[PDB]
Amino acid sequence: DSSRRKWNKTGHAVRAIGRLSSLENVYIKADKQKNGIKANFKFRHNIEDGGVQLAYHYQQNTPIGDGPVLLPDNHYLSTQSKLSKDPNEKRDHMVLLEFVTAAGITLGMVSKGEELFTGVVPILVELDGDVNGHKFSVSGEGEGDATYGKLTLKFICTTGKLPVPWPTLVTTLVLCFSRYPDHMKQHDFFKSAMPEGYIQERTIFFKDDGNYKTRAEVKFEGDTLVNRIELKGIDFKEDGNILGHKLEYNTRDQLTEEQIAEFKEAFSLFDKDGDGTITTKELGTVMRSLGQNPTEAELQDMINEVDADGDGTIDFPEFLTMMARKMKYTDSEEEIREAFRVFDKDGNGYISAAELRHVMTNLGEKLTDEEVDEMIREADIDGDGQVNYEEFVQMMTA
Ligand SMILES: [Ca+2]
Ligand SMILES: [Ca+2]
Ligand SMILES: [Ca+2]
Ligand SMILES: [Ca+2]
Ligand SMILES: [Ca+2]
Ligand SMILES: [Ca+2]
Ligand SMILES: [Ca+2]
Ligand SMILES: [Ca+2]
Repeated sequence: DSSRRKWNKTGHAVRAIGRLSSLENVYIKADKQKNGIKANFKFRHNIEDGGVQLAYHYQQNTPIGDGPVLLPDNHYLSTQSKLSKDPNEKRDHMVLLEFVTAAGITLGMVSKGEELFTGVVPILVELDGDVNGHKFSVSGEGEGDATYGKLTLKFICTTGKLPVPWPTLVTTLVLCFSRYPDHMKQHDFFKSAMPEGYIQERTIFFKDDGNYKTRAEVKFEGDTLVNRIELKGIDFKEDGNILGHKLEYNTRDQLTEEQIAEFKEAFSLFDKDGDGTITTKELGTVMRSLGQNPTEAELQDMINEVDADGDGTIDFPEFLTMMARKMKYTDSEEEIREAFRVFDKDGNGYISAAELRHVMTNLGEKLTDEEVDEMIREADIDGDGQVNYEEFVQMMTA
């Protein structure tokens, strides 16, 4: 009904502000001392029975050769991964489709190495791992098309059963296939190092669990881009999310026309002039009405995090993409409590009629005592005439 609808709209607006206030990309910076780069990012692994397992990545890349390389200005990669199974494959395996694009530098050149990536390039991946003494090997093959930032790879566990979930190896298992836009070609360290290649090293901290340490060599061997990796994992819990295999494999890419309609309702709460784009002025208006008070610089940074075309506004399509990702990957307890606190103004753990009234009428919706109570009632599982945390979580989940 049109009170379930008022939750969705208001809920989606609050989750849009949570996304814009988070750091979900691959952040790249120059490392002049090593003639390379550093990167850091957070990867979200959905836990099968509900919840999210966070993996915090720190990364270093250094050229294998002494040729000149491109040291970038600060930017990010935005990524999109889809995992599948080959229905005719009997071995323990993963099929990976990946798109990666560079952005984060607003609107206002090309290495010799970039010429090696103008068409489709065959890829080979080899990994040797040891997690808590559980050894394994992975072999992969496929191709990369950097013109579109596109990877297709199939991986086999050559040692039998993979002792960790496949999703935990995705980031370890060729950022030289990223699409850099024309205005960012001078910031592409990865292709610039080719064909001699680069060393990629990481430490990956699985929160409340162990860590991976990785070292990889990425270079051309003949016409093939090869990724050779060693992985060491330590201090994992015997029945944690990783060694207990509790992580989801296939995350939902299935996004209904009903869900898109819900996102467009939320969009139009921000896009108050109906021109199909959200400006810093429009984002700030909504945040102030929810009781936050961002500076111009914060608003610019929030938009920059999802601003695919670098024009300084969140276009409708950029808004749909950001919302699709936000529904695909589970929020942490901390992010859900932060959304809850937008409503629970007094912090007593209960969203009251007065509290939800105060939110709704500050967001500019004219709702009288009646439909407020209709909204409370829609979410009120236990009859107390208020919305508690668990009731909030249920309202917010698709
Ligand atoms: Ca992720
Ligand atoms: Ca990090
Ligand atoms: Ca994924
Ligand atoms: Ca290219
Ligand atoms: Ca607008
Ligand atoms: Ca834009
Ligand atoms: Ca309260
Ligand atoms: Ca209740």
